[PDB]
Amino acid sequence: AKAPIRARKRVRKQVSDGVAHIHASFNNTIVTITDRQGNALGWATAGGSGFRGSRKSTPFAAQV
RNA sequence: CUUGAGUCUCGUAGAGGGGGGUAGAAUUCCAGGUGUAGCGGUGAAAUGCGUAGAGAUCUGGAGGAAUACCGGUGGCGAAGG
Repeated sequence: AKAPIRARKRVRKQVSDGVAHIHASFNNTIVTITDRQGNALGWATAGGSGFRGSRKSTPFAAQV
């Protein structure tokens, strides 16, 4: 038996479609993609994307 | 005496008052789903909120307060309003 592949041969969902809900808040920005029924599938933030209080409120921090 | 003053007829606009009712919108709160480690507050944060499952997103339920637009040096009330 040889060594295994570098990248996965299979993937557990393929839901194709969703809605990005943004709460661009006065001190931060929070972005969440949810399926069309509003059950959330995955998310990320300004402040969690490597910015503290002083930077997390900017469109450049939100862009990331 | 009718001219001041008063009165009815009649035309008429009004967020004027008191009593009651109502629709939708929203901030909040509760439950639960989905999801997953972030959230928050300031000049900076700190205090504070999270993984005992937050934030964000969906749906059910709950409360109490107030009427966005219209809106104008506009209209109405003795003034307070």
